[PDB]
Amino acid sequence: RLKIVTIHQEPFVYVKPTLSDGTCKEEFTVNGDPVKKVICTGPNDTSPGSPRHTVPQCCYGFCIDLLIKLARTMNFTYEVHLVADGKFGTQERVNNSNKKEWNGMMGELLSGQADMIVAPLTINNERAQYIEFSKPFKYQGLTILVKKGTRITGINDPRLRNPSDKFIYATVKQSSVDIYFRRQVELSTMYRHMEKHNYESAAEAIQAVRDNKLHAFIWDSAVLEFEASQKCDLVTTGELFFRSGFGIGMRKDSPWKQNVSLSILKSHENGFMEDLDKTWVRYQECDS
Ligand SMILES: N[C@H](CNC(=O)C1=[SH]CC=C1)C(=O)O
Repeated sequence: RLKIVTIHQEPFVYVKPTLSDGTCKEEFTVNGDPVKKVICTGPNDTSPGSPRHTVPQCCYGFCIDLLIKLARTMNFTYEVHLVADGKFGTQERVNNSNKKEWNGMMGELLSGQADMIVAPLTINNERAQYIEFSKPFKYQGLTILVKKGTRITGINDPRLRNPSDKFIYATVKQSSVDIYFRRQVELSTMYRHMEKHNYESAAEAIQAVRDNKLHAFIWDSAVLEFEASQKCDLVTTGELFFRSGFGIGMRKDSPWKQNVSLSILKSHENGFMEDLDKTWVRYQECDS
């Protein structure tokens, strides 16, 4: 039985409590089909001061449908959990030493706490030095989420390039976004500004934009375009930049990689990815 690690990230992975009987609420898509739900164990409270408890929860969304299809096609059983520290994964010095380790889903894959990462996980060369990716199951990039009305053109807008205190922008801590900004000498002062204000999760950042506590949120277009399309008060702005895919993550020289990539190819070829899009990404008007 493979250990799948994932992360909360709508519309790819919804996370809800079980009902009182430990089951998952019966729900249907806009088209009347049952929403497929898997049990995922993970933390159910990330509020500072409250005790962390790992409990069974209900998971569903684009990546969960994708998982179910992979499991069927490649004849494997699995169990899903949510990444313990809440993070995608960056490489950090451990224990105040010069030794480095990966946190987030990257760390769990490398340590053996997971066998496969099934998540909106960005494919980049930094990560590919340590793990293997499938071919992209989705092609996307970064964009910028703002409140409707906000006068920002893109990543090259002077308000971003020349930051003051009167316009706060941020991304999510311990994602690959800070790495990409740090990997160009041009974008240095943006990275330095963001590090001061970054959020523990996308959901918190998004909420902060809604609540006028964050002016601009730099994040995956596949998530932000959904969020902005779901919430009439929120918009995206600017051209996509740092175009890149989402992939399945596996350890180096994994015997799963080739067949995972083959499954994803088939899904691109036969309309399955577009069906997922029509189920999870584009299906109705904004209703927050
Ligand atoms: N998908 C998340 C967040 N997105 C990213 O880091 C990036 S960097 C360049 C393009 C997308 C992740 O895997 O950490």
